[PDB]
Amino acid sequence: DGPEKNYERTMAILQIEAEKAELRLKELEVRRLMRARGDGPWFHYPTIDKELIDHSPKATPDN
Amino acid sequence: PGIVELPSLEDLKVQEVKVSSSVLKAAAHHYGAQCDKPNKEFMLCRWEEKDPRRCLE
Repeated sequence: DGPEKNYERTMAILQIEAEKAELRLKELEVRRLMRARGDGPWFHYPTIDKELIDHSPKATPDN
Repeated sequence: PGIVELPSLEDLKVQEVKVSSSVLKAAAHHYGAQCDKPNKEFMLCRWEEKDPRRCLE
């Protein structure tokens, strides 16, 4: 292969690897925030479903 | 927390129905028919308000 093909093949390799590296650093930062704040789709630990509640008038009034 | 609001003893004073349960049981069917309106207003208040202080009148 000539130097030009290897040179520009290297640039294509570097671009992919640089893009993956930035995404890897971004994922770690995103995970740290989500786990700290709980405001994301990850680390979403379930709470009790409120459709289970019965809203009918009960046997007694105060409830 | 806040101070629980309570009505005064005078505000709670009413002439009671001082008859026994057998008297109430005997009259219950006619009493249910004749006094339905004020009774049902009271029960609607108690279930909507969920607070006895809000239904004393």
